[PDB]
Formats: sequence, C-alpha cells, structure tokens
Amino acid sequence: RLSGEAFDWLLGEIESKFNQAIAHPGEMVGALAAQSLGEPATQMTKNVTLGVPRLKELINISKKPKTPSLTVFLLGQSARDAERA
Amino acid sequence: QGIEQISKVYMHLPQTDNKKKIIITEDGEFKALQEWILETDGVSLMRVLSEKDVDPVRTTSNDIVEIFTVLGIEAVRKALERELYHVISFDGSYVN
Amino acid sequence: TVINNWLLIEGHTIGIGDSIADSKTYQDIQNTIKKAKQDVIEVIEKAHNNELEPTPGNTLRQTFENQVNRILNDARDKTGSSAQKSLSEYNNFKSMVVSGAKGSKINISQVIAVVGQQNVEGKRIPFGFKHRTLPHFIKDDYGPESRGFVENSYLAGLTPTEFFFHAMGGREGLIDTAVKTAETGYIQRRLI
Amino acid sequence: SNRPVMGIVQDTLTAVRKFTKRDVFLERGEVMNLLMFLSTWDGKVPQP
Amino acid sequence: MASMRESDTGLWLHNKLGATDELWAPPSIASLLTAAVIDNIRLCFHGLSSAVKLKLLLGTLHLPRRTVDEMKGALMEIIQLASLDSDPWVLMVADILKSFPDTGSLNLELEEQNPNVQDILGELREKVGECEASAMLPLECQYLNKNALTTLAGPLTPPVKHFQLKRKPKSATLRAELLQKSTETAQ
Amino acid sequence: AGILFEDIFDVKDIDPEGKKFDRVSRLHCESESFKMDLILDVNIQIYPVDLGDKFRLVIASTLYEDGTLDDGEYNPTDDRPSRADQFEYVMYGKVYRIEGDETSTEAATRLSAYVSYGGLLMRLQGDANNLHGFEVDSRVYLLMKKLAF
Amino acid sequence: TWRDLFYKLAEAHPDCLMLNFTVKLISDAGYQGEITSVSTACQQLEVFSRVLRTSLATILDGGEENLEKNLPEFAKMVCHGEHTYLFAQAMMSVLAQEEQGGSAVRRIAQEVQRFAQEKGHDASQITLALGTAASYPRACQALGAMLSKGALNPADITVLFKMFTSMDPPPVELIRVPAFLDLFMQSLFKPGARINQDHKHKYIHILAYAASVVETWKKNKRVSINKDELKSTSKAVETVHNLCCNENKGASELVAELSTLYQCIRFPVVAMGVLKWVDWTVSEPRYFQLQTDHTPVHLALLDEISTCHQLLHPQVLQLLVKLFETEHSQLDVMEQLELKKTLLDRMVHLLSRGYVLPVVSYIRKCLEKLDTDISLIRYFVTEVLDVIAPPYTSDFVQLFLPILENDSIAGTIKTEGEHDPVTEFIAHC
Repeated sequence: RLSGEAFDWLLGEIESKFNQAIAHPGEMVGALAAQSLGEPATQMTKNVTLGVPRLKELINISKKPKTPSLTVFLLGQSARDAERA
Repeated sequence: QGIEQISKVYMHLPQTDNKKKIIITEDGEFKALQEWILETDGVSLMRVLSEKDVDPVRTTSNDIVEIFTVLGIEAVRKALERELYHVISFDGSYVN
Repeated sequence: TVINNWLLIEGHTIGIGDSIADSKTYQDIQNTIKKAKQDVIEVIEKAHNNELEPTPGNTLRQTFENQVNRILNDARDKTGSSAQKSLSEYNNFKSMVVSGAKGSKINISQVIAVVGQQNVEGKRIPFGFKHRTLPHFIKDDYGPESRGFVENSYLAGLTPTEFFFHAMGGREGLIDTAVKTAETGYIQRRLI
Repeated sequence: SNRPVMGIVQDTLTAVRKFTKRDVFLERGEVMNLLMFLSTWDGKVPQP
Repeated sequence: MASMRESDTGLWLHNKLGATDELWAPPSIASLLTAAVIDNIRLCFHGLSSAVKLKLLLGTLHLPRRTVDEMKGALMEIIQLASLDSDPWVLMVADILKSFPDTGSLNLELEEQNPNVQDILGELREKVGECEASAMLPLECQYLNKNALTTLAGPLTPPVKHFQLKRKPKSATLRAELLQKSTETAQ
Repeated sequence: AGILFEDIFDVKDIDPEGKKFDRVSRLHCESESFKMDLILDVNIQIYPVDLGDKFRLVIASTLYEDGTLDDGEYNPTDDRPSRADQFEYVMYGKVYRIEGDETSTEAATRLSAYVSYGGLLMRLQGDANNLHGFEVDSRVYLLMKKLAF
Repeated sequence: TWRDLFYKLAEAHPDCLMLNFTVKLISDAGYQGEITSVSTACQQLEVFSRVLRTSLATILDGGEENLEKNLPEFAKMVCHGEHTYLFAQAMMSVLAQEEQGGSAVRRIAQEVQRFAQEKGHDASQITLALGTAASYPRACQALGAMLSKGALNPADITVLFKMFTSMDPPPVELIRVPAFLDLFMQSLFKPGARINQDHKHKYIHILAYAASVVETWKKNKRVSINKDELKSTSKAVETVHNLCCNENKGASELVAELSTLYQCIRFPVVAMGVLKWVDWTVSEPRYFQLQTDHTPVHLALLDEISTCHQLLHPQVLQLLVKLFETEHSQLDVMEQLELKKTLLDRMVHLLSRGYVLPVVSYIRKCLEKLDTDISLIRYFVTEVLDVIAPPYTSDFVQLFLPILENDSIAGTIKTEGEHDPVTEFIAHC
C-alpha cells in the first residue's frame, strides 16, 4: 500500500544501497577467503571421516582417500521395491 | 558377481531432502519424494554408471580425482565445491 | 552502560540452591536410570542366549553396541528433560542458559540429572585389562557402569570407577586440542 | 559470514534479558539514574 | 437522544425493524432500545404494524439487567400501552412481560378465552395422559442417575423384550478377555 | 473530548495459561452493551483484581478535556484538569496493529485493535462500528476504574 | 412449473395487477398451498396453532421413530418466526408444569430450542426468564451469559458453585439444559481442551450437583435434597477426567486401571462422558493408525456403556455408525475389515441388550446400500442367529425376513449342516 512519494523514496534507497555493495577494486579477496576458510577449520573436531582430516584430503589432492564411496541412485521402478534394489 | 574394489554396499533411505528425489508436480508443488539409494565402499564410477537401472545423472562419487578422470574439470570443480560446503557446514556453521 | 548500572539494583548470582531438584524429580530420574539398567541387562541376557537378529549390514557385536548406546542415550535424554521441567523461573542456571550468555541445556542436565556415558575415540571404555576395564569388575561384563556409564550427577558426586572413567574421557579433549592446533595451523598457512 | 562479530556477552546479556521482561517496573529515581548513563539521550523523560 | 416525534418515531421503527425477512429480532435491538424511543412510542404505537409490535416486544427482553433497573417506569408504560392493541399477540405478550421488570421472570397464565391455547393445552394434556407410560425422556435424563430419573419422570421403563438368548454374546467374551489382559499387564 | 471508546467490562477470566509473570496478570473481559472481548495485561501488584469484578474502561486520546493534544512527555508539574482524577488505573501506550475480517470485495464487520503500553499488551476485539478512533501508530490512554455498583 | 414462474414474477414485480389477480385465482382454484406459505404460516396464529397441535399429537402417537420424522418440518415452522417460537415455547413450558408426563413436553421444548439455536437465533435467556430463576437473578445472569457466548468461564462457574454449595441452592432443573452439559463435556473430556486446574474441583462439584444430586418437588415446591451421590460420584468424575484428558498416557495405562475404570463407568453422566471422550479421541483419522489392536479396549468400553444404561444406547449406536461409515483410504483393507468385524460384534451386543430395531434397520440399510462387504454381512447375520433364540416379535421378523431375502445372504450363509440358521429362521416363521 505504498504511496507515490514512498515508492520514489524506496527506488532511491534501493539504488543507493546497491551501489555500496559493489566489490571495491583493490580488495585482497584471496587472503580474505584464505582466512575465512581457515577460521572454521580451527573450530571443528555412515563412516565418512569428516572434519579436519576430510578438509586435508580435499585440499591435498590424494589418490588414496580414507573412505571413498559412491551414492548410487536407482533409476526407475527399482527405486521403490526393496528387493528390486 | 560384482565389481572389484567394491567391498560392500549399504541400502539407505534418505530422511533428509538433500538426497531425496524432488520432482515438481503438475500443479507447481515440489513434493519431495523418498527413494532407495545405495552407499558403496569403493570407487568405480565407470562400470557403475554403465550399469542398467542406475541413474547416470544424479550418481556422484565423493572422490575428486576419479570425478576429474571421468567427467571433467568443471565437474570436478563443482564436486569439490560441494564437498567443501558439506565438510564446512556439517557442524552447522556458515561460510559465504 | 545502562544495563550494567541496572544490574547493580537487580543483581545476579549462582549457588548451591540452583542445583537442587524438588526431591520428586530425583525419584523420576532414579526410576528412569533403573529402567535403563534393566533394559540393558535384558539386552545382554538376550545376546547371551542368542536371540538377537543381526542388523542387515552390520556384525552382531556392533548391533549389540547400537542397542546399548541407544538405550543409554534415550535414558540420558529423558532424565535431562525431566530435570529441565523441574527448574523454576527463579533458577539461575536457567536464567543464564535462556539468555545464551553461558552454558547449555546439557550442562544443567549433567549438573542435576546425570553425567552420562563416557566415550573414548567415539566408543565406550575399552578393555584395557584382559576382558575387563578395571580389576573391580568381572571378565566380559558389558553392563552400563562397567563400560563407562556415569549414573551419578555432578552434585551427587562420582564413585571411584566412574571418576577414573571420566578422567579417561576428559584426557582426549586436551590431546585433541594439542594435536589439532598444530594440524590446522599448517593448513591455514598453505591456504594463505 | 555476513553477520556481526560483536554482540552482548556475559552478565550484560543476562541482565538485558531480565530487564526487558514484561514485569520489570522502575520508579522515577532509578529511571533518572539510568538515563544519566545514556550518551545519546535528548534530555526528555518519556511518559511512563 | 433527540426527541423523535410520533410520525418520525414510526418511520424510524419501521425502517430499523422493517425487515420482514428478519422474523428473528436482531441482537442490535439491544442497542435500539433507549429512553427517548420508548418514551415516544406512546403515540406511534398506533401506526406500527403487527410484525413491528411482535419484533419490538420480543426484543424488549434482550436488555441488560441494569438497563431494565434504570428504565422501569417507561417500560411499564409501554407494556400497558401495548396491552391496548388489536392483535391479541401483543396483549398476551405484554400481560406476561408486565412482571419482567419487577422480578425478572415471565408470567404464566393461559386458557383465558384463548381458543387456540385452549385446544392445544387440552389435546396435548389428554394425549400425554394417554401416553404417560410412553413418555419422551429429555437429554438430561440420559445424564441423570437412577434417583433423579425416578424423581423426575419415574423409574426406567425397559423396552420391548424382542426375544431371549441361548448363547452368551461375544461382548462378554471380550470383557473377560480384556479383564484377563489388564490383570496380566498391571501385575 | 477525545474519547475513542468507552464501555463497562467485567472480568470473565484471569490468566488461563498460568502466571507467566508474578507482577503482571492477564485478564479476559467481556462487555455489557456492545459485547466485545478484551484481553489486557495489568500490574496486579499495585492494582489487584480478582474474578467477577466490573470496571469502567474509557480509552481516550488525551487526558485533557479541552483536547490540547500534549506532546507525550512526563511533566508532573501540570495543574490543568485531567481525566485521571476520576480513574484509579491509568496507562499510556501506542496502538501497533489493527486486524479485521476484511474481504477483497466488501468491508470488515469485526475489528481487533492491539495496543502496547510499554510491554503490557491489550487486544480489543469487537464490531467495526465501535472501533473507529483507532489508527495504527497513535498514542492511547487506558483510564480504567473499578466499579462497586 | 408455470405456477412457479408466476410466483417468481409476482416477487419480481409486486406492483403489477395481473400477478395479484393470478395469485387470487390460484387461491380460489385450490392451489393456494403451492403459494409461498413457509412465512405465511408464521404470520397466521390459529392455523399455525392447529398445525402444531396435529404435529405434536402425531409425534406422541408414533413414538420416537415418528418424532424423528415429524421434528424437521414442525421445528422449522416454529423457529422460522421468532413470535411463533416464543408462543410455542410458552405453551410447552406451561404443559411441562405438570409433573405427570411432563418429561415428553420438556423434551419437545428442548428440541425446539436446540433447533432455534442451530439456526443462529439465541433465546436461552428467554427460557431462563420463563422458569423460576427470579428468586436467583445471579444464576440466571450467569447461565444466560455462558449460553450466549457458548463457552465455559471460571467466573460464572465459581459464582454457581458458591451459590449452589450454599444453604439455599437454586433450582437444579435450571442448570439441566442439555447445551450447558454438552459444553461442559466438551471442556472436560475432549482432547486438546484446557481447563483451569485451580477451579477444576469447582467444575467437578457443579457437574456432580447437576447430574447426581436429587431434589423432591411437589406442586413446584422444594421439599428435600438427596446428596448421597456427591463424594464417590465426584471422585469418579475426577479420576475419569484425569484419565481422559491425559492424552500423553498410552491406552495400555488406561487398561491397567480397568478395575477403577469399570467402577466409575457405572454412572450415567460419567459413562456418557466417557463415550464422548472416546468419540473425540477416535474421531481423529490418525487414531486408527496409532491403534494397534484388532479388537481394541475402546470397543469393550462401548460394550460396557451399552450394558450399563439403556438410555445411552442411541449414543452408542450413533458412535458405531460414525465409525462404520468412516471409509478409510489411508490404511490397509485388512485392518479395516477387522475393525468392521469388531464393530459388528459391538452392534450385535447392542442388539442383544434389547436395542434391536435400529441396529437391524441400519444393517438392512447397509446391505441394501452395498457399502458393507458380503463376508461382513454373512458373519454378522450368522452370529446374530447364533446368539438369539425363538420366539421373536412381529417387528423383528418383519425387519429380518427381507434381510434373508437378499441373495447376498441366501447364497452365502446357507450351508449343509444340521444347524442352518437361515433355514431354521425360514422354517420357524
């Protein structure tokens, strides 16, 4: 139920707030991302071995993960009947 | 019978909508469905995807080297992003 | 500034009186723990006479462990909930938890109701000796208190066996900190 | 994580939870004493 | 609270209470009865139609007790003025309602040269006398205990015995089975 | 004047969910003439009430009969005539929500005015006719006084 | 059809002359009945009075089976006009003044007032003014407010408890209106209804006084008050209410106290409240999903209700009909078949205790409606003829001969054996 003046003010405020959200040139996004990913790594402790070890296996591309696995999705009618799975 | 380096398979029913099958109904609703899935203990990704009655679209591999070898460099990038998101947001935290 | 200056009038504290039940919740907690012990004994004897159907995908021992752990966790959760119901609006633990300043529900549960099961490496207390955790037990005992379940609360004090088991459980936290800090510092350095 | 890193901690949080309850009433003297600590106050006492 | 004149009061009454579809007096009549309107009805009651009289008289009871207490004499006056209308409906309603402002109850007099009332009372009374044994127990009798039912409408009269039973029905078997099950479970 | 709404209420019930707060009590009241429901939070410590009580409730825009429309700041040194001289319980708050059975085609027959007196909430639910002085984000005085009748 | 067209035209164009001329020609020709007369009946005094008299005479002639048939039209005619409703209630109250046979008249008045309330017209305060509530204005005001708002409030209940428990209780018959007691049972029996625990004792005392405490009246004069059923009855009410409103407790716990349950279920008000609590409790479709017994304890309590009191049989029948007509599309057909077989056993029990005619009629209707499995009908009729023995009344045989006349029973139950129930019943008649 906004009025005309309220709508004009709303358009102006949106246009003003969007321009302040643009990324500033010269921002060191690489170091920022590195810090923002290393911070939760210091605050984390069927069997998929999550946590710091999983992050280590992902960051260090290794051909021998501890628990490799696939999530197989059944295609058709066998996805419902247990025995047909 | 079977495929090598596949030690055993677990039969699973996803109780979370992330692994559930979501298909839009005829009237626009989402109506997430529940379907049987399998969780293996090895990686083939090539003789498994070729198997009949196995979905060749939604089947993932959880291993980035094998996904790189089989599907490509953008597929491995997407899989790596998903693995990182899972391992970071498992505890309930959030990263942009 | 404003809230701190009003706190001079309102005041805030915590004491022994905030860790006491109504002597009726104690009966409920004791009955729940007794029922859990009886259920675990029933599972143990049914395992001994070989009437367990193995879990489809897992060994017999692991499903026995799952049954025991499920029973113990259900008992601990029920006791904690019963303790939470007993708390009055004047309780200081509740006041400091609902505001989120410090503590959690499990803290009140452990202080009042029961400490719960102790775990090392994600499993119950291992057979450090030959088929018994401590010399005070008999060989091949899979009961709750024998494998590291603390049935007492921090207010009621811990018996020596569960005290030692709690020490075993608490050691792993310091060990994990001391190794994880050095493990993750290297990851962060490589990222940056 | 596009969220504040600074909040209200320790006993200030507990006291602000106990202070905004429905049954918290203040006399004029304590109201003036509290208003003395507002840096951004405009000097007008609100109608009780 | 303006003084609404006789023709004007009649117009107002036939506009607010002119809904022939609303044979029910609406609850708004509770707010439609004030001192001035009741006082001025003294002259416009002649021109009101019978439906208007019936609706107003039925709405006169839907008033607060304090309002009736503070507006007694005017309501007695309107009752006595309604007791001089061509329709016997208004006469009887005013006669019974004359005791409403005094004690809060309604008067009970019938068979006073009222042929329809006479016929109804006589025939219904004689029919009840004919079928006194075969009465219609109200819903509260479904709730009343033995003593209350005997005091009100007499002891319970069993229905017609259709036949007799040679084999005990399975309801007794279920009762015994569940009694045994409850004994086993509780003990 | 500035009398937005006036009626007689009787306390049909006290807080049915239990005493959430010791000093503040919830009251469910019914009307006598307009038959509208009322839910109110009162400081039971300083103005104790119990079931079966009746009171005059006079919601007013301003306490001054001449309607000078004061700003709304506390000035105890004011010798002008006020309505509070003939009422026992006075609260000052703002109306923050107006509900109704509004349809997409025709108007609303029932309204529900929500007012907050600095934490103590009141909901006045009734027919739309009696609730016309209520406009959202406006200041309101309570002005209730118990009746001995 | 053309007469209806004339009625529509006369409504649309009242000013026109030919429409009035056609209406008067219709009246003279003898078709004045087809003219609108639902509202014309209210505006006429003597004709409406005679119609009411004839309808009530026919009602009292044919019993409750004919009252159920004559009630709709008569009630609609009476309650469509407020003046007609007032006069009708006045004559019913006057006739009910007699203590001899006045129960039927009071039931008629209750039906009329219930029908009026179902139409959105409230006249409960008028009924209170009709009675002897003048000496107790507080009770009249309280009950009027409670019935007007249609809820249970602690204030008026506290007032009523204070006055009735005092040395001069008001007329108990005033608070014996079925609507108030139905609301009270909704409050203290229906799951999900919350009541004040600090006034629950007052609620129980009020219910006990309204139900079990008895008074003697001669010439409408209070003589003596029997209060024997006040301590044990109130304790039973409290225990039953605690059992019913504690929905977190399982049904096994309720069965575990079956001795006390049966002891308390032997009172009419308590038994009817139990049946109502079961009614709302099972009315949820998900209850059968949470009900893990082929022959549950609720049906046993229904059997106990049927055995305990004869007046409660219509309520048990209504609950059984509600259960059976409930067609389930969310459970396996086998459990539905088991539930229907158990319901058949319950309604066989209802038939055994003398409640034969409505049960037999309901079975006949179901068989002629094909909403019941043929196996269910066969087993029901087999057990009925297994438990019952000759001789049989004229009504029973008249209702049961067409039951065997259906081929779905003749081709199924008729078996080669020394004791053939269908052959025996055919031969004996």
